[PDB]
Amino acid sequence: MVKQIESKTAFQEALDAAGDKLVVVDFSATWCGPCKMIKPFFHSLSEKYSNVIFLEVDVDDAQDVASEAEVKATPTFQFFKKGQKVGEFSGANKEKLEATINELV
Repeated sequence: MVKQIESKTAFQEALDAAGDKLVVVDFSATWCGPCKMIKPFFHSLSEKYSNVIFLEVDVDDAQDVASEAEVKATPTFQFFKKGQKVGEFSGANKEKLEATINELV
């Protein structure tokens, strides 16, 4: 499914429960409108790819984790694995997520 990150504490334990499988992340903005209409797409992958771990960070409630990756352009997606960043990109191209997932699949 998905997991809402409230701070960096849950972010670390999240990568711990992931183990070694892929772990994508979704940095959106609730206070924002357009950067919010793209959540039914990312969260939809949760049930389409039960073999992948999807997270959900809020640059307003979890601004602590957003400052780590320095996200200055939402929405943004990051590819983490074994707790190591291996890929990432920013852009409201929800369709790109498909070709991207087949990148580090």
